[PDB]
Amino acid sequence: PKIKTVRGAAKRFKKTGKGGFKHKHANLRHILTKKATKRKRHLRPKAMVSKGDLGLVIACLPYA
Amino acid sequence: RNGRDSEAKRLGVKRFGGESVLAGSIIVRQRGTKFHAGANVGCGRDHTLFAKADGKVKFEVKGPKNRKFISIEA
Amino acid sequence: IREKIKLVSSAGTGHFYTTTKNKRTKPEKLELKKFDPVVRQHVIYKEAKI
RNA sequence: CCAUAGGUUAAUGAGGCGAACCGGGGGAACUGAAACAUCUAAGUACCCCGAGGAAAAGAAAUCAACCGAGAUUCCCCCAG
RNA sequence: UUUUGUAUAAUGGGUCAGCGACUUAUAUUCUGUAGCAAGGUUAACCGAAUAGGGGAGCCGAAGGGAAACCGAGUCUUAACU
RNA sequence: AGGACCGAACCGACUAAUGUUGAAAAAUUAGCGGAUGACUUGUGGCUGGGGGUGAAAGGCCAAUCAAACCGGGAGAUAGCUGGUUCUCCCCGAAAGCUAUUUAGGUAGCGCCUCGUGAAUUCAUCUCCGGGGGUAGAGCACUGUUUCGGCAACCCGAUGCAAACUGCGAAUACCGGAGAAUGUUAUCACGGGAGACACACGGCGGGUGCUAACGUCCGUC
RNA sequence: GUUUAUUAAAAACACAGCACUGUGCAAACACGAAAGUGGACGUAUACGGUGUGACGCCUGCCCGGUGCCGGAAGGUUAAUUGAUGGGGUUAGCGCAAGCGAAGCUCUUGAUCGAAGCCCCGGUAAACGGCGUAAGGUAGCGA
RNA sequence: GAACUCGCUGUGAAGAUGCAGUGUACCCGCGGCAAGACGGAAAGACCCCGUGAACCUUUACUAUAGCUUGACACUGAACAUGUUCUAACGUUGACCCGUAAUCCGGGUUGCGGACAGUGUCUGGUGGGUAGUUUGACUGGGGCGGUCUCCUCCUAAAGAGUAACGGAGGAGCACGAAGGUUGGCUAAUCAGGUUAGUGCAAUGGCAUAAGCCAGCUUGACUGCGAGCGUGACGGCGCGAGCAGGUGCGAAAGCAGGUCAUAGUGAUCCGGUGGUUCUGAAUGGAAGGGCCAUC
RNA sequence: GAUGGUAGUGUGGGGUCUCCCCAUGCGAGAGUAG
Ligand SMILES: [K+]
Ligand SMILES: [K+]
Ligand SMILES: [K+]
Ligand SMILES: [K+]
Ligand SMILES: [K+]
Ligand SMILES: [K+]
Ligand SMILES: [K+]
Ligand SMILES: [K+]
Ligand SMILES: [K+]
Ligand SMILES: [K+]
Ligand SMILES: [K+]
Ligand SMILES: [K+]
Ligand SMILES: [K+]
Ligand SMILES: [K+]
Ligand SMILES: [K+]
Ligand SMILES: [K+]
Ligand SMILES: [K+]
Ligand SMILES: [K+]
Ligand SMILES: [K+]
Ligand SMILES: [Mg+2]
Ligand SMILES: [Mg+2]
Ligand SMILES: [Mg+2]
Ligand SMILES: [Mg+2]
Ligand SMILES: [Mg+2]
Ligand SMILES: [Mg+2]
Ligand SMILES: [Mg+2]
Ligand SMILES: [Mg+2]
Ligand SMILES: [Mg+2]
Ligand SMILES: [Mg+2]
Ligand SMILES: [Mg+2]
Ligand SMILES: [Mg+2]
Ligand SMILES: [Mg+2]
Ligand SMILES: [Mg+2]
Ligand SMILES: [Mg+2]
Ligand SMILES: [Mg+2]
Ligand SMILES: [Mg+2]
Ligand SMILES: [Mg+2]
Ligand SMILES: [Mg+2]
Ligand SMILES: [Mg+2]
Ligand SMILES: [Mg+2]
Ligand SMILES: [Mg+2]
Ligand SMILES: [Mg+2]
Ligand SMILES: [Mg+2]
Ligand SMILES: [Mg+2]
Ligand SMILES: [Mg+2]
Ligand SMILES: [Mg+2]
Ligand SMILES: [Mg+2]
Ligand SMILES: [Mg+2]
Ligand SMILES: [Mg+2]
Ligand SMILES: [Mg+2]
Ligand SMILES: [Mg+2]
Ligand SMILES: [Mg+2]
Ligand SMILES: [Mg+2]
Ligand SMILES: [Mg+2]
Ligand SMILES: [Mg+2]
Ligand SMILES: [Mg+2]
Ligand SMILES: [Mg+2]
Ligand SMILES: [Mg+2]
Ligand SMILES: [Mg+2]
Ligand SMILES: [Mg+2]
Ligand SMILES: [Mg+2]
Ligand SMILES: [Mg+2]
Ligand SMILES: [Mg+2]
Ligand SMILES: [Mg+2]
Ligand SMILES: [Mg+2]
Ligand SMILES: [Mg+2]
Ligand SMILES: [Mg+2]
Ligand SMILES: [Mg+2]
Ligand SMILES: [Mg+2]
Ligand SMILES: [Mg+2]
Ligand SMILES: [Mg+2]
Ligand SMILES: [Mg+2]
Ligand SMILES: [Mg+2]
Ligand SMILES: [Mg+2]
Ligand SMILES: [Mg+2]
Ligand SMILES: [Mg+2]
Ligand SMILES: [Mg+2]
Ligand SMILES: [Mg+2]
Ligand SMILES: [Mg+2]
Ligand SMILES: [Mg+2]
Ligand SMILES: [Mg+2]
Ligand SMILES: [Mg+2]
Ligand SMILES: [Mg+2]
Ligand SMILES: [Mg+2]
Ligand SMILES: [Mg+2]
Ligand SMILES: [Mg+2]
Ligand SMILES: [Mg+2]
Ligand SMILES: [Mg+2]
Repeated sequence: PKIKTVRGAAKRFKKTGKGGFKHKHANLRHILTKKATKRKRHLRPKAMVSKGDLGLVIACLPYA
Repeated sequence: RNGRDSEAKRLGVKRFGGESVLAGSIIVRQRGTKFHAGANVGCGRDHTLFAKADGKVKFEVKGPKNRKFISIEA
Repeated sequence: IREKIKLVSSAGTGHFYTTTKNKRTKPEKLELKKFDPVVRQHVIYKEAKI
């Protein structure tokens, strides 16, 4: 049978031009008042999945 | 009653005397100023000394207080 | 003891800042001039409920 | 009370069996979730009823998108 | 065999003969190899046909952005050194 | 008269020995209790599994009972234990970190392998440029301590310290330069892992009794 | 008398006797999706449940807790009911900004509302306690 | 497993027929005895472990049969909220018939009567019954203690480094305790920080980082060369650029606080905003994005 | 603030091994002349 996508992963990662994955940063959902503006501003832009994590992500997203 | 400690903070000299740096590079992390900001060096809010220019690290005993200064030589 | 509050723009945009306040010691509503990035001017911001 | 229940006889049919497939009435748990209750296993196993050479479904109170298609069924895509 | 470590007084086997454990299907990725190449390949099905037909599709030649949208750029921001 | 008495049949099963691959998957032998009763026995019947039945021991329900047996779901699940079959050649670990309802499991990273690619990329040594606060030492500081002089403080002499420092090595580590040597020994990316129970010995230590073939780190 | 068939026969179980409690008969209660059936072809001197265990002398104090029984003023409170406010849409009216009826619709949740619970009493041969509800009496006691 | 199967003292996976050294011992039965072969028997039942099982308990959790409450239905009339009524409904009263029948049905009558009872919904109660949960570390387990964060020592002069090792703290505070400019300098009773630091410890602090006053909101928004630290999620330091602001005469300094604790991923949802999306179309709902809870 | 000696120590080896010693390299602190 076809491999099933991990559907949670597909909602959190998107495949880039050269095959890496961008994700949204953690720590910007709530408890925002105590956080520095500098901290929160740097958590806005999407970031790339790191080398160690790529194997985990690719397993989850076989039709990425 | 014991059995506590905190995470080690990875303070210390990151670039030693005569190493080439880019501007922005951290030179020492510290609590307070064991080392002081010399020429072409800033002092961050946690007393991190960092290069303001590209160049080489230069530590020096300088001042009347025998104090240790970090400077970047061009 | 400190309670989170909304500093809300007088400019009429909806840019709010957030901060804390000891309401027991400072019962009066806090007011500060701060940069509103919608209108791009320093305007009066006045305390409101979080 | 007319009646109706009831009673008797006649004619006709049914009954019971059979591997799967088919429609319907009921319907688990182990298991997976690295525990577990939502969830899963699964409308599966199993029990029951009924049928036929097949069954079921079927000629739009259907889709579509302002263009159009034209009952049902099955196969390949769409698409993990 | 299991262990840091077994002649071990740890495990298993009385012996022989026969049998006894990484498979199969589908999807996906990488390597090798073959074909064709900015293209490649068809599925069901048709066909008496391992032929031939069938290009429905799928993958690829473009990316960026949550998206509208823009496009060798695009997003970010009022705007980028 | 009697859940009366003694005692066979009959029904039991208190003690001991034997037997324990038995004569027997519960008996035999010698004794033992009830023996007109809430007694005992033949034949047949009824109660069915979270159910029965129980003068209640979780007893008994076909030599099976804190949920019978048979078939099915079924190859339940098994982070556990065992086992895993012909040959040669090359390379060759780990028993660590981090996280974990985690600790004998697993994941990422470290270490192994195979491939691709590329810098004098890497190592040793020499010279050069660095930061140390350890060993040692010391006693001005924080404390501790002895003696003398004066008597609140301080001074002279003398020691002690992992959490003392007016000092301070060797080494190690970072960076730069140069030669020789070394099958690129280096780094990156990609395919495949295993491993995350370590042991002893040397050195530096915590713990323990400078006890342990003890225990916990660092390093060889 | 009974019991762990097959390591326990006993001080265990049962027992007559005692007490509490339920039960008015289509009884309570039990088996049963139900129909029924047992209880019983019995009827409170009966039947079920519970504890105690011949007989003798006896069985003290505590109702604060938990349960059970009784009460129902007051509070709280379900389905139900859908006031009242707000939104969506758009006939209209706006040169435009907006506004906006009705209908439909999304939401809000007033009012109504029982038992229970809180609350007020009772009850220990109810579960229990006996230096706070009350502090262990009689008898007995290494 | 195979045996050509001695003692002793050592050694050694730490209690040896098999190793070392040494002693003793011709080959082979038969009757006896059980000290050893950690003899045979049963994948230890004790003990621990497994995110095993079962059954049992309860004021563990979640359900649920049963019991119980009310609304609506079956379910009506007349008067007044209650009472009367009969016709639904009940009857495990009587009688009649089917019928030879203590079943059942139909009929007649009595009694009860819109009650009771049952269905759906609903609150209560509910170990009666069911499914499950009930952490880990640990010089065995339990009991005790501990679990995240900060500071010091252990830590072997870069970083890092364990133990149920040795000592202490945090889970905030502050619109001033922030920013800047200008002043100002302690403990203590002789001197120079031996004081001060919003709160532990360490490192800092006179250019004060201490203290005071005036003026202020840079406790700014968008970004960010480069770097530190992490397996990763992350976390941290940061010139400089754009916009706009404060203090200062100006150079300048200011993106919170002497620094290092004062913290919680994701999901789900709330609030406001929005050159986004809007399942025929316009809207809307919902979703996205931004800010925040 | 020398010199000298002492302490420590990298590498290799050794012992009577809680501690030392030898070879070689590095070599304080304190104190002293000044
Ligand atoms: K289940
Ligand atoms: K599991
Ligand atoms: K073992
Ligand atoms: K054994
Ligand atoms: K393959
Ligand atoms: K290929
Ligand atoms: K760009
Ligand atoms: K059963
Ligand atoms: K791993
Ligand atoms: K590899
Ligand atoms: K070692
Ligand atoms: K007996
Ligand atoms: K009471
Ligand atoms: K020997
Ligand atoms: K023997
Ligand atoms: K009624
Ligand atoms: K331990
Ligand atoms: K032990
Ligand atoms: K600026
Ligand atoms: Mg948000
Ligand atoms: Mg620390
Ligand atoms: Mg599970
Ligand atoms: Mg037929
Ligand atoms: Mg048909
Ligand atoms: Mg048309
Ligand atoms: Mg072992
Ligand atoms: Mg050996
Ligand atoms: Mg042996
Ligand atoms: Mg063996
Ligand atoms: Mg074993
Ligand atoms: Mg064996
Ligand atoms: Mg595209
Ligand atoms: Mg007798
Ligand atoms: Mg018997
Ligand atoms: Mg006998
Ligand atoms: Mg007798
Ligand atoms: Mg007799
Ligand atoms: Mg028992
Ligand atoms: Mg039996
Ligand atoms: Mg069971
Ligand atoms: Mg199954
Ligand atoms: Mg199996
Ligand atoms: Mg080799
Ligand atoms: Mg951590
Ligand atoms: Mg020392
Ligand atoms: Mg020290
Ligand atoms: Mg070097
Ligand atoms: Mg492990
Ligand atoms: Mg380990
Ligand atoms: Mg270990
Ligand atoms: Mg180790
Ligand atoms: Mg040692
Ligand atoms: Mg030792
Ligand atoms: Mg050991
Ligand atoms: Mg007797
Ligand atoms: Mg017995
Ligand atoms: Mg016996
Ligand atoms: Mg009856
Ligand atoms: Mg009794
Ligand atoms: Mg008694
Ligand atoms: Mg009430
Ligand atoms: Mg009373
Ligand atoms: Mg021996
Ligand atoms: Mg013999
Ligand atoms: Mg014998
Ligand atoms: Mg044995
Ligand atoms: Mg075992
Ligand atoms: Mg009713
Ligand atoms: Mg219950
Ligand atoms: Mg239970
Ligand atoms: Mg289960
Ligand atoms: Mg369980
Ligand atoms: Mg444990
Ligand atoms: Mg260090
Ligand atoms: Mg070191
Ligand atoms: Mg540590
Ligand atoms: Mg380590
Ligand atoms: Mg370690
Ligand atoms: Mg520790
Ligand atoms: Mg960059
Ligand atoms: Mg500007
Ligand atoms: Mg502060
Ligand atoms: Mg502070
Ligand atoms: Mg939800
Ligand atoms: Mg929105
Ligand atoms: Mg629409
Ligand atoms: Mg010298
Ligand atoms: Mg000297």
